[PDB]
Amino acid sequence: VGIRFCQECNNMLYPKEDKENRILLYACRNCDYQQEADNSCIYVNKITHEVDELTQIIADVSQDPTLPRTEDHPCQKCGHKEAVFFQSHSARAEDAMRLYYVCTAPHCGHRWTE
Amino acid sequence: GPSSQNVTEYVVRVPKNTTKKYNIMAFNAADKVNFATWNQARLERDLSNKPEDQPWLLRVNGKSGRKFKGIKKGGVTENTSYYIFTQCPDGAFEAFPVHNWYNFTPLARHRTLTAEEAEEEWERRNKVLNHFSI
Amino acid sequence: AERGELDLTGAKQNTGVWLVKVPKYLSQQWAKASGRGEVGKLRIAKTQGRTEVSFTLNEDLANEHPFVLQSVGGQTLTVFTESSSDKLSLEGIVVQRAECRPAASENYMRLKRLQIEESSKPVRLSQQLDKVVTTNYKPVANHQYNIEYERKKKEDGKRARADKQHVLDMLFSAFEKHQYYNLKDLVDITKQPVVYLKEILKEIGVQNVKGIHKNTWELKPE
Amino acid sequence: FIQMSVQRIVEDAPPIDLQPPRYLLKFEQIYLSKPTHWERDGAPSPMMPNEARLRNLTYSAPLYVDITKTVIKEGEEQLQTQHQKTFIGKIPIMLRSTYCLLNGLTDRDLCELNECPLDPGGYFIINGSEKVLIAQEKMATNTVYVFAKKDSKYAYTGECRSCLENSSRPTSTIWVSMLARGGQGAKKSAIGQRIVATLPYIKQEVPIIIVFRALGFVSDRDILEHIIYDFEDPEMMEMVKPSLDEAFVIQEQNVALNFIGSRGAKPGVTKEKRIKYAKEVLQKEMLPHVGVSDFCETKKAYFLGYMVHRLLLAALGRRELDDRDHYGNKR
Amino acid sequence: DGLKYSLATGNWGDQKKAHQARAGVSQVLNRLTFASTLSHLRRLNSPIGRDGKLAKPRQLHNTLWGMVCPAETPEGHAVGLVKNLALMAYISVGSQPSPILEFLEEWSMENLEEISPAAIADATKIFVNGCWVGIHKDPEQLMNTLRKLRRQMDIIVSEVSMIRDIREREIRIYTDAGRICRPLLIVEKQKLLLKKRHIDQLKEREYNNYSWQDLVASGVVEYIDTLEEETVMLAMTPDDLQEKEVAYCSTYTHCEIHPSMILGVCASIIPFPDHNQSPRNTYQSAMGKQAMG
Ligand SMILES: [Zn+2]
Ligand SMILES: [Zn+2]
Repeated sequence: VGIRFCQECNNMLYPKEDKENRILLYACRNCDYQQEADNSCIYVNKITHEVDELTQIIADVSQDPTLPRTEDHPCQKCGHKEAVFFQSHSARAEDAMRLYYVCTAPHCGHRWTE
Repeated sequence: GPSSQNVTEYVVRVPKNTTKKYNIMAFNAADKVNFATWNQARLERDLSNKPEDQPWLLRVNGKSGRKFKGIKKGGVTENTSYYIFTQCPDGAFEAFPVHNWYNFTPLARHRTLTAEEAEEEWERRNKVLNHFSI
Repeated sequence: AERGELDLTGAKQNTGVWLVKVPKYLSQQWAKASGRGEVGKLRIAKTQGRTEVSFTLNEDLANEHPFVLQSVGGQTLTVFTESSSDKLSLEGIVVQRAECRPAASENYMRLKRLQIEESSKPVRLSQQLDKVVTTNYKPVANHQYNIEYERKKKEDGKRARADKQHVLDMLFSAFEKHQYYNLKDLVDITKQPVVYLKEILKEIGVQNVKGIHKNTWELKPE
Repeated sequence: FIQMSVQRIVEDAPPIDLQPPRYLLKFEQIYLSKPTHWERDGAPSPMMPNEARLRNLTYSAPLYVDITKTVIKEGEEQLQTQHQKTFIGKIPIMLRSTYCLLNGLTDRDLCELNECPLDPGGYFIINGSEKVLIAQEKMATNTVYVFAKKDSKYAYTGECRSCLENSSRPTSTIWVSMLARGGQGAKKSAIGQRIVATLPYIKQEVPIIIVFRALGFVSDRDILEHIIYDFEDPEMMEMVKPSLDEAFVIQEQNVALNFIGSRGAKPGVTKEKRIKYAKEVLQKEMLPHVGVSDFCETKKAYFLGYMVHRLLLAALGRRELDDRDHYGNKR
Repeated sequence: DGLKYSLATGNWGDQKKAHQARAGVSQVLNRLTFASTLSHLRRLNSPIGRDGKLAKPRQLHNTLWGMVCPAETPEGHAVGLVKNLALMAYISVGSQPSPILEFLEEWSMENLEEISPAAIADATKIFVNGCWVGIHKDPEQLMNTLRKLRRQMDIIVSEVSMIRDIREREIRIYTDAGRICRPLLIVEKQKLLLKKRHIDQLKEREYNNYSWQDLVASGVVEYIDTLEEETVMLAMTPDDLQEKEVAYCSTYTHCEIHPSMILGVCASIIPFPDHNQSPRNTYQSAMGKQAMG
């Protein structure tokens, strides 16, 4: 899944297979350096698009004045009543209109979806 | 500790003129090159450019063994003057203005020659992908 | 002992040296150092909580700046010296980088004023003038025309058509020097009029295109 | 414009040298005068706007400049001349402007000149007629806007008009375009879409990796850091993966410069001429606003990386497309 | 010859080549009536041709609010292509970015070359006139200092805009000419920056010599660009919102000086325009120009 970078020349490594070893080895055209592939995964594709919007949003977003704030919904981690509510506004967010809440307390870094 | 307890005050002297120009040599942290390991270092103006405008070229253990090319800075004192402070036997600090800044970068390990032929070969590989319908 | 070779004694020593950023106004004051060259004294104070480095200006130089330390991590800094003779030596390796920034010693009016003082003169701008400066002048003759007229009287380009044999000898000398001589070059050589010179050239030579047109006179093979 | 821009345009002029004795001319201080009309006798009379309409006079102010002439005869002797207030031409003056006589005059003075205090002014007088310049809406220069068009073959196009203080007579536009995700060839689809970037004076679109190599940062990691600030997201790496595939071992900066030079609107038969043309086009025609000078090519690479980064965010859908209708975008 | 020729021709190009000459630049002033003369002097021309029927340029837009009068548009084959700027809205002359840049470098600005690529993600980018001069670790600290300096007017003119896109992680400051900025009253936690004491001083200009620039120097009113307006919260009525109620926001950054101010001179002459149909107001804007006076 992650890119592999050549230690010797800092260039991308392309996996190659040798029958005797039976282990995937990353190969560099520029240099002879080779290393085993623990992942052994050549390619990965996800059509799920299930990435959480909470990871995409950040704690600093709550500080914005324009965003509306609800005292009714408290922050679970620090028990702070004030919290900010906004739509996801992200790719593939048409299916879900779920509200996203970020704690307005500074440095709390707590984000939850309601 | 003892260093914190000790307080040292040293006079600073700036020479109006310096006989030898002071320049900065920079080595990449990732390269981790060691001055002690090098058998010798030779510094000359870059052959490809062939004065001060030409970048310094550093060869370590011969040009083939290692190549470093200095990167000239268009303005070194233009944003602010830079002064080199040197420890002295009296201990009074001496400040020297930096005439030029050079950053030395290691040459790519693979090296070799590309030229027009390499560009054509890469185009041919792209054409081979284009030729196949699938 | 070679100009091409770089001395590595400083690199082996790994002597500690400091790279310090100094403001241009402070640098100008430092450049005009008192006497032979003294700018003041530097006081170093170290405490468990923090380390403070400060420099005090000389009273004569004036007639305390805190230093902001900059991390050297992620870079390696060394000092190399180029002599007037081009001899190369290494002073040492920089251990710390610092910036001289005044704290609470400059007013907002100052520093902003200091930039104006550095500029010295405001940028030039269009200036409106009452009335109009005279645009009409009355010279008897143009200066360039008179300079040419004096030159024409002083020097006459060519002379008369005389001593054709002497001119022929000069043409032979040019032909000996080079197989083909440009007609304009020959006109500079001989004072014979271009038309008379062409007739003498025709007798001893034939103009040749050389495949580039622009026929150039050359001596006849016959 | 009259007080400062006219002076700046003459001040920002290269000296003209003709040679072999060389004569050098420099345009320095600009001098301006209150508008005057020349009679048949040749005696000047101050222009009056009401009178100008009656006689069909054009309201204009004389322009003067200081020219310094230095000539070298190749004998190591220089002759210096100081021409001052040399006539350049006449510039029409907008009514009620500080230069215009009507401004700075009391209402009683205006009544004597038969000029209404109520009249707004702000109109140039040409041939005794009233002409007022009309403001024109224009897209902002030195700004990056991303638009996705179905008609365009490229799925996403980003436009960055570039100029420094309108010094260039024609603004230069550089566009970074992401190819459509769908591929006619399955092999092309398997590698992925290629982000070819349009540049000024290029015969065909140049891939981002090739232009990045020409700027510098030959190492693949260096190109990647400008294109993506954070490598945490796999999908952005997958988008740039075909760009990495097209150029790998060919990291030579001069060869990349030759490749753009050969695929260019202007062709140089000698290899050095192609390199010179490619270097100059990258230095000035491409991203002039970031740096007029050759130095700061690394800053130009950072700005080019930002344009690619915005395109990657637009492909993700994380960043919404810019709107032409937005008034702030318009100038 | 060139300057005179271009103004008379109405085409903005050199005499030798008419290919690059612009269309509709410089038009004869209308002297039919005093109101028509003012309307002609303040005019905006769309880059798109009148023949083009594309809906998006012709259609009125949300960002146009406070910068143009919707009622004052000429009817014809092209609709909304010609617009008149709002009376409050002022086109910015523009200022050099070099003095602001000196403040920015002093105020914790880090150059791109020294900064690592990872650091660029960590610290919000700063663009001045669309140029990536530097990045700042804290967006709010730089923004607060810039805005307070703008009220003083010592370093930055009120016309200059300071957009703060925290979500985009970019800070944009524009001193370029051609921006349109409208003065807006600044609102604090529950009160207008403007006070009754300022109004009484303004009423007597005989000795006080109070001026609009004096209010700008006070910082009670600040010019806001359309891009800044996107990041600026606005209050439709100051007294009602300031009084405790279920307001949309209690921290509006700015307040409109007046709703009627957005309307153009042709729109203002019509009585009770809101009661009248919106197309009828547009028709009267054309009638006012051709009215005989
Ligand atoms: Zn490798
Ligand atoms: Zn919390």
